Amino acid sequence: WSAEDKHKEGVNSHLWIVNRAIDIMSRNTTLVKQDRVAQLNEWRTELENGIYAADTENPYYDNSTFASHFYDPDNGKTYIPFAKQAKETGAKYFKLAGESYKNKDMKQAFFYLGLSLHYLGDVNQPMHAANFTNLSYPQGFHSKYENFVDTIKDNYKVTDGNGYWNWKGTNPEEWIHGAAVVAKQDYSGIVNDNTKDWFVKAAVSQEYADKWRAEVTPMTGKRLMDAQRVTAGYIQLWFDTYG
Ligand SMILES: [Zn+2]
Ligand SMILES: [Zn+2]
Ligand SMILES: [Zn+2]
Repeated sequence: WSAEDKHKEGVNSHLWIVNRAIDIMSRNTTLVKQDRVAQLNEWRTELENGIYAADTENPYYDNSTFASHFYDPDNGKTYIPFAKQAKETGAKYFKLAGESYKNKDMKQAFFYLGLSLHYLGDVNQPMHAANFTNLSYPQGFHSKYENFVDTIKDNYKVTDGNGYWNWKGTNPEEWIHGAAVVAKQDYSGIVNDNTKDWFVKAAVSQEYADKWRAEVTPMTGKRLMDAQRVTAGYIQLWFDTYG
């Protein structure tokens, strides 16, 4: 997903997902300790720095190849042979964040938490879970899709307090892997012969431009909502583990 702006949701689908996940936690009055949300907000600058750093600097964005932002659950690999993937990377920062948190280094903690949440968010993007890059056929579709997502994401907010609490075990890798599995299952709802043909025709046809966008909207809605619920449960796990 996009993360074009550091502290605004406008063109930062990642921040939006996290914010909506936090809202889910706030809406839950039965199992969530609201002081957790208070801490996330207290150290929001650092949290957001982390979410934004993933796509903008080393080592997080792997020299602009973003290799660590992909993870295919069936073979456990990213799109570049031998490169680190999103499961191990997201878990890495989940733990670093936790250790810092326990050592009372809050800025370090939430900065790393932000990074981890970013990686978890990415595996929820079907293309990231299927190693479909902006270079994959049809080339350019990946970027155009994520930009389009920002224009409609606000129409898919989860409005209840039902995050996926204890969705997977205590291992963050299981959560990242699990989210990727579901995302890959939904891949064909975004990338298929129809969307590929229409995207290509969009080059010289406004009709087809609106066509593929409409076509990928329903599944995009599903992915955004799933991403919010999973992220909410992941954050809850983090606090349960290190708090
Ligand atoms: Zn992303
Ligand atoms: Zn992407
Ligand atoms: Zn990313």
